[PDB]
Amino acid sequence: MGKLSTHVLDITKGKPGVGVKLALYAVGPVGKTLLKQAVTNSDGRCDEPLLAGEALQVGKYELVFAAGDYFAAQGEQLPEPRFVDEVVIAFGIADASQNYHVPLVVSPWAYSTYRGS
Amino acid sequence: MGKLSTHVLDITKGKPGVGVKLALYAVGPVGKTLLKQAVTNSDGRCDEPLLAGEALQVGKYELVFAAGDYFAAQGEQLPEPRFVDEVVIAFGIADASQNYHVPLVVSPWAYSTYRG
Amino acid sequence: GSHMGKLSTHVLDITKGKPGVGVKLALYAVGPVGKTLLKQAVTNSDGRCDEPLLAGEALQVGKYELVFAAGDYFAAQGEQLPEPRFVDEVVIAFGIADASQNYHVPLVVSPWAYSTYRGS
Amino acid sequence: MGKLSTHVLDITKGKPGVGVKLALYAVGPVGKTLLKQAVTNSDGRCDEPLLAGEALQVGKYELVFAAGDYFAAQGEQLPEPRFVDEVVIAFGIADASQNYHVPLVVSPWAYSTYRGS
Repeated sequence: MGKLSTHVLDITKGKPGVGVKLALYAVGPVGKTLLKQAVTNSDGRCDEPLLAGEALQVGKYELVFAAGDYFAAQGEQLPEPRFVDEVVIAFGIADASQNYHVPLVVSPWAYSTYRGS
Repeated sequence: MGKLSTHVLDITKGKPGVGVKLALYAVGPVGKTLLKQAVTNSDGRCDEPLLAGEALQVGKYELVFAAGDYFAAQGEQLPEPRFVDEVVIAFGIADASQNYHVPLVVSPWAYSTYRG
Repeated sequence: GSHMGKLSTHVLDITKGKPGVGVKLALYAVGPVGKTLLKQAVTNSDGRCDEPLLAGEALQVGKYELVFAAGDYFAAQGEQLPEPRFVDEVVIAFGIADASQNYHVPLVVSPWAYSTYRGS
Repeated sequence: MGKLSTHVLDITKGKPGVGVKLALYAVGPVGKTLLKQAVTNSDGRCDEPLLAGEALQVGKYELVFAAGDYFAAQGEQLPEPRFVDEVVIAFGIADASQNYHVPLVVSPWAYSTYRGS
């Protein structure tokens, strides 16, 4: 069974992003539907897969990371609106049998994502 | 006076992303407002800045890159829905007097962005 | 020396969205007396190494270089690129300051770009 | 005709890396040859191209950046040896007629490069 997972990495300290609030949305033609909310654990991942089994369906999604609140909780005092506040990763799942690992490699001034393994 | 600019780089071929359609949005409490549509030129940039002068205001923004259409137009046939289709780059501008360069370094399976 | 640390890597092919399978690599220690070859490996079907590159008492404080034969990998995948390839052997130099901790240094690579970081 | 250039970006503050010392080497079968030593300017670039005209030839090169020294001068207090100290970017130039722009997007715990434009 394919599963959707994520991983937040803080490249300002080379450490997992701990406590990063995130939300998963299913995206359709008329609107978006919240599927799940989660908080990254001590390894920067989620204790449970964001989607697994029959819940992982072919479609379009959005992973929204509260990266700005995280860096503010780490002591960063940045002028608002921060350049990196809520990071929105829009992506599509075309094959429900394959795993989809969509991490976030983020600083207050940069971020990158990819389809990992 | 500050200006907003972007730049698209295709890392499957090490060339600028040419012909990438763009849509810039201001994001507020009640919703989003379309500010500008544009297309990347032969250098993967815009002939005019996305925002400049008084049009560059303090606030939240969303710069959407029609990257999936670009890679489909380059011959890359990929099953639907594509992992990289419309790339949403949400960011904030805290100082209207500064230049903000928000490029995109993109493949069909990865993208990166940063404040340049 | 500590027994608890381990050096690892992970090759991700972002032209395919798949792990880089069959990529040859070598680990070097780098110091004032030169570079010392420590291990050669080939990435498995998950783009990782079946055995750790360095771990435990063999994992020591100092400078290191991981060398990825990215150019041969992409050539083996059908990419026809004029030589010398822009991305051929990728050299990731990095330092290890605490021998008891784990260091995961992955490679996110295309024939025209790559990135690396200290992961978890 | 072709020109080789670079650009250092500090993604910990969202600013160009200013004062970054660098060195360009040619890489051949019998050893490496220093081509140029330079320092980034206020825009994180070099006032002159690293290689231009007849100096730009087909072959392998290495750009070495003293990134760790730069982060020390910016106040970052990291144990030694730093995870990121001297960043080595090995790359090959196949067509001396084309411009090659090879930037460095770096934090003390991450870096990326690409064939830019």
